[PDB]
Amino acid sequence: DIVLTQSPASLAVSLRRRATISCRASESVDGYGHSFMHWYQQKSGQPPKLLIYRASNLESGVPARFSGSGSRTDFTLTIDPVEADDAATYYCQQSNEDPYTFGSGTKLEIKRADAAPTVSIFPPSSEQLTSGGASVVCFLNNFYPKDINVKWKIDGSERQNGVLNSWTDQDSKDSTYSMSSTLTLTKDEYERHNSYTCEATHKTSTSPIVKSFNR
Amino acid sequence: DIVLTQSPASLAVSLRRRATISCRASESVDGYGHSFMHWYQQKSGQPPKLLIYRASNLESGVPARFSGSGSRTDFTLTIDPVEADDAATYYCQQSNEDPYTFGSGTKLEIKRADAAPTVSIFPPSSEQLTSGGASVVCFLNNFYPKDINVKWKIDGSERQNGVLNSWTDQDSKDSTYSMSSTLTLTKDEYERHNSYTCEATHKTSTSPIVKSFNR
Amino acid sequence: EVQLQESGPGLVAPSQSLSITCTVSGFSLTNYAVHWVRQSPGKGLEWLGVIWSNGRTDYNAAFISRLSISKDNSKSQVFFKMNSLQADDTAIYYCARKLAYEGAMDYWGQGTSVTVSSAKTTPPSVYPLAPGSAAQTNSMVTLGCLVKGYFPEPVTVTWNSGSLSSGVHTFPAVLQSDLYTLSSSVTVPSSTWPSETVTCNVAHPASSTKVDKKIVPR
Amino acid sequence: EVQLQESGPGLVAPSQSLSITCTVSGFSLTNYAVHWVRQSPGKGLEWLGVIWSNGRTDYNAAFISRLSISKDNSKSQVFFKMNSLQADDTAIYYCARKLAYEGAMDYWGQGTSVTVSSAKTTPPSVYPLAPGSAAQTNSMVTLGCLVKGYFPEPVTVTWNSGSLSSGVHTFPAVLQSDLYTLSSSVTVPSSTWPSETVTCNVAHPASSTKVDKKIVPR
Amino acid sequence: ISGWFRSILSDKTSRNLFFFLCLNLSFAFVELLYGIWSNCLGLISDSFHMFFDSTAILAGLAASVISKWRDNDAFSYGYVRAEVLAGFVNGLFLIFTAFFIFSEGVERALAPPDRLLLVSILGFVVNLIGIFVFKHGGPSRQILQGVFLHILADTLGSIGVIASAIMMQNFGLMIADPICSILIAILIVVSVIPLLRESVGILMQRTPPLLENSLPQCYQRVQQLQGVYSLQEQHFWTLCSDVYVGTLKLIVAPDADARWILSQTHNIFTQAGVRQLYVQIDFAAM
Amino acid sequence: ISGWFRSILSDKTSRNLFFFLCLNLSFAFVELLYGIWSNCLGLISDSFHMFFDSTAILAGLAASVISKWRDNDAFSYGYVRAEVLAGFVNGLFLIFTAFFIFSEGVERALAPPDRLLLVSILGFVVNLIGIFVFKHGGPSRQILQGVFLHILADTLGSIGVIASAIMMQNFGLMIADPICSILIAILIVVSVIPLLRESVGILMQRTPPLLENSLPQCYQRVQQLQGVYSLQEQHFWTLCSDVYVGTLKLIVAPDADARWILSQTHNIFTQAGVRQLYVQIDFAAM
Repeated sequence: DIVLTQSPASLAVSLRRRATISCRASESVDGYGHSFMHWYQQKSGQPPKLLIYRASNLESGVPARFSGSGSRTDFTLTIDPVEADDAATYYCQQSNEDPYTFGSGTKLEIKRADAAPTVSIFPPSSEQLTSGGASVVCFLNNFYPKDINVKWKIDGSERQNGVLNSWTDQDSKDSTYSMSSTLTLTKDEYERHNSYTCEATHKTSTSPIVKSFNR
Repeated sequence: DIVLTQSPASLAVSLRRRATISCRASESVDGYGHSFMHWYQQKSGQPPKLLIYRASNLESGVPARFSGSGSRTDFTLTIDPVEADDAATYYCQQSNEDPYTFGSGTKLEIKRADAAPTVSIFPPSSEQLTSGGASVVCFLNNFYPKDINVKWKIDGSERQNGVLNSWTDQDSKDSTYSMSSTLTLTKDEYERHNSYTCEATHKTSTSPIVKSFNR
Repeated sequence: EVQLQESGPGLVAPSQSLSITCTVSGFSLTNYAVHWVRQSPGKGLEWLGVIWSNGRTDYNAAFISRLSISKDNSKSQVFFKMNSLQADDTAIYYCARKLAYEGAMDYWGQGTSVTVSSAKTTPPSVYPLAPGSAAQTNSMVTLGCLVKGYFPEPVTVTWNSGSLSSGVHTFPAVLQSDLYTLSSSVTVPSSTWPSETVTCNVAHPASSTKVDKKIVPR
Repeated sequence: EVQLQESGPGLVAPSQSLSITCTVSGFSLTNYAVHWVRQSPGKGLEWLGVIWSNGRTDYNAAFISRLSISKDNSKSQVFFKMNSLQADDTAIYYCARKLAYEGAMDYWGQGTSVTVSSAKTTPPSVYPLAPGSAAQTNSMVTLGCLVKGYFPEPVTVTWNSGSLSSGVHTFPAVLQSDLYTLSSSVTVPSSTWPSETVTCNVAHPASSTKVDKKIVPR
Repeated sequence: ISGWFRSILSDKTSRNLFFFLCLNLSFAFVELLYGIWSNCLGLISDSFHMFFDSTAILAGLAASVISKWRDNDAFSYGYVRAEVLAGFVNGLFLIFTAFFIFSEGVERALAPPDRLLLVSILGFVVNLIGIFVFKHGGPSRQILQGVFLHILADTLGSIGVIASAIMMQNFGLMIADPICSILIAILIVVSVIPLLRESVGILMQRTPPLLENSLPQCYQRVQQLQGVYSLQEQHFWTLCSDVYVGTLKLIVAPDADARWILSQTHNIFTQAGVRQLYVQIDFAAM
Repeated sequence: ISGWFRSILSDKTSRNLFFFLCLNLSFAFVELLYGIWSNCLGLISDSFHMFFDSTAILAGLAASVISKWRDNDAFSYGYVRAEVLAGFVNGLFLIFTAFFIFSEGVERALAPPDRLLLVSILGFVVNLIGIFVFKHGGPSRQILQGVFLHILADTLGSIGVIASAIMMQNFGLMIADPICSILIAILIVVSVIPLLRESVGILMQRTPPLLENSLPQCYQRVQQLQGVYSLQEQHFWTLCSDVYVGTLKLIVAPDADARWILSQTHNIFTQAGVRQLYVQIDFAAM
């Protein structure tokens, strides 16, 4: 089958600038003056949405800032100006040969001003304590860039064993990230220690944001 | 050119029933197994909206209650079940021969329960009095059927000269009518008479609804 | 979000020319044909012409001598030009996108009403209509906005800048003495009047006149 | 209003069969082809097949032996059947309408997530997350809903039945001990909590469980 | 073998061709028998020429039989072209006889002449029978026209030899034979020119002459179809008598109504008389 | 007139054909002059037969010249079919000579024989020159093949008459001439059979034999194209040597990608060797 390679895997573009995504085909997808290549956009938690068909035609209902070009084996999708909602994964698909195949996908993340994470600490609930566990939650909301560090302190002692990290995709409105760190422990472990703290280290400031609670 | 005749000119159908509109062509609009006839719906104050293309194909985005059938010179558009918003004018168009031509149009009005008109009387405004005229307004809102009678009494004397009647189209939600009767008079005429009344005669009740005012 | 918008004069002098610009969004004129169709009460819907993506034009036979359709792909506009405008040309003109691979039209513009007469543009006169005295207070109270002595058609009548859109009934205009009369009625809760500020907005595009008349109790 | 909806099991035992029904509205299967495409993190988007209006089917070569697509035009449904389901078949499956006269897909269904494992369905465990004591009251207060120990994916997490949709951030699930952990965080004005009633709704279709847990101050 | 005969007698053209062929073959056989019996040389030569001439009637009858055969994979258009070929062969037959007639006359001019008459009158009678049978001749048009021309050439040869024999018996002109032979050869060629023109035009894939004048109007109506940009690669040719094949390519607008354009193009060329039409539709980029 | 000559000398096939035609015409002219000078009859007959034979070389040279003419409205495919026609005429020429050779032999058997030899050796030399010039012969394939076969028939006739003359001089066999004449006629017919088969297949609009075996695989690949329902009305024929014309109609799904299907069908039949292809695409109702 025809193999489609999308380069780069991820491209960083600020607001109002131009983004360019390339799709390369192992064999020509052209027939008699028509390139049978299509561009789709997939947002987080949403099905793929058709942007371009036959490599240069704008699908009815999509913004004019999307453009397509190329022929034979080289194809380019261009976004100008780049908006906040354009943060998604863009795929190229060929229909020239059976079977239909899709590109690997290029993820577009938005460049903006750095934002300090908002840190919220939640102790394990009473119902979870009755169940026999204890999950302490650290929510780090609305921060840019993506890279961030989370550490758990049990009365000043570091924990790295039962920490699970969950990362959301970039927001479509304000272009930030959310980072949920859960620490799961047994009931006796929760009861034998008193002060639980979570610190977040981000590039915005050298002083980590620490949220603490007792019992 | 091809002449399209739509019969009936108006058809009355109650809610949840079936409505049938016919289009007749002077010459065949068919070519090689395809009928090049299209059905449009036009609501009040709105541009025509495409319902059916090529006489049997449902346009993407329109309700499944619309159906098309026919061939050669006989074509039928069927609405089942008939909803409140279906009250509009339906047109047939042929694309088999240049120039493109449209049918005369069939107006669909909805049959429901009879409603007594709501009558409101408005005397001429002070600004209009300063301008030199006097327009008294009788609004008859939310009544079924369409047929209704409006009469103006000047201290018990009938007026029929300076009365202008305006009729709205059937509502798309509650399937009623609105009837605005304006009586235009000179300032001296308005000032030489005191009691102005408007009576509405409708089939709902034998007693006309009379709204009166003084000065 | 495929949209077609027509811009043109609302009034054209007899034997003059009519020029309309249709601006399109959501699709390109490089792969879509655009039809021009006029609708008048006397003659119903009449197909005027079509312009194709390469620039080919196909006209109605009855208008071949006085009609010209052009376009520009860069700004996505279609130009409609008619010569020798008589009174029978008074109609609402729509630019429509061709349904792909079909002889139908799938997306229509709002249309522009063009009338042909020797009369001049007249700004609208806006009057309020409040119920007489406090009689029949009830729970539902009807208010009115009267637009008299404007020319030509149409005028946009709204209530509270469109926020109050329930119970708003606008009546068709009536032609007398070459001028137009129009009425609008709105039903509002009695507890909100005159407690809450309510206004009627009349916008006459031909005379560029916007009137936010605030209705007041008598 | 063209819509495609997929209905099928969220969990399929290994070496068993997967059956999905795609119901379509806004268009007819008598003039549209319907494609089936699966997306998995390991392999990305993979075209599975297409079914044409007359009933012709065109499959991927890698699935020709274990895939069958049928349809019924009267009820407007497309049936997707796969045999010999292994672990690599865990993916989100979409039915898409073919873009007319093109090799692209213009309308996609929401998709159904199908996982292949020997583990059994586990109802979710819902826990509240209120801020510790009254410290750091501020103007913006964050609340959380924790969904632990459910299987398989996914769960729908909403706040106030979807009315409170601003500031709601739901995090991807994490697989540990063959079970899933999920968190949801919402930002709400401090004057409205605990003044106004706020709840987290967790819906798990696989185990058929809807939990409207009301969060309360500690 | 046996099944061919019932097919021959079924058709009027085939039946007449078979009867005329049998008559010619019997005449040639009797001439050969009398020549070997009466140790003659002109009789044997005439019998051989009669067998050669009857070969053309064989070709015509075979074409008439084969033309009705159903189309198969190898012969997708059927075997109708056989009719055309028959005519083309008949004309060539004639050209290759007239010249030799010419030749013979010249030789008889450059040589001391030193029955062969009553046989010629009988051949003239058979040719008159053929003229009566196939009068309407001049897919079966080219077969009938070629057979009629062949019988006319035989009749002209018989008239020429009879006239020469009378003129050199009663009035003793030794120059009558060459002039008559040359004149009949020229007449044969002139008679065969139009059939050869029609057959060669068909076999060179020429535009059908009856359709050529209406083709520009058809092209103009096709170009006036909405969404059509251009026509190219038009080809119209004659498969057999009154059976025309057309192929064309249209460039259309990228959103053009191809169903309607196809039906209109087929209607336009069906009114022009094209039986079989292929219209390729290419959507332009812009 | 003058402009034709520079076109003839431009091409190798046309130049060789013109030189051979000039040689044959000069030989026939000298034979006629010697026959009228030396009051011979066999010389005149041989000269007339040589002019008739050179008519075939004329046909071949004319076909070679005309084949390069550009296509016009009447001849939309050009004049390439002339090549085929030339071959078909050449073969017919041969068939209408061999038979007469046959005939002559039989007459010489049923008659007391009562130079014509040194001339035959010179004709043999000219035929050897033609064989050397046109050895590669057996659009120009059918022209060269037909011309080569014509020269081969002339060479066979010369060999036959030479062998008969030697055999009845040295050993006195009076039966050698008829057997040799019949044998050379049979050989001429056998040699001409394949060229006639190829020309008749082309002229009957038959499926090209080199393309017939690959056509079912092409149909199968077309049917496997997405959105294709069926193929119908397929026709493939030979315009000239290695130039194949195809027409077909596809029924496709009502929403099928016609641009892609068209390009794929053209690719499939281009790999099969079809030069000119017309694909009509009809969208089905359901």
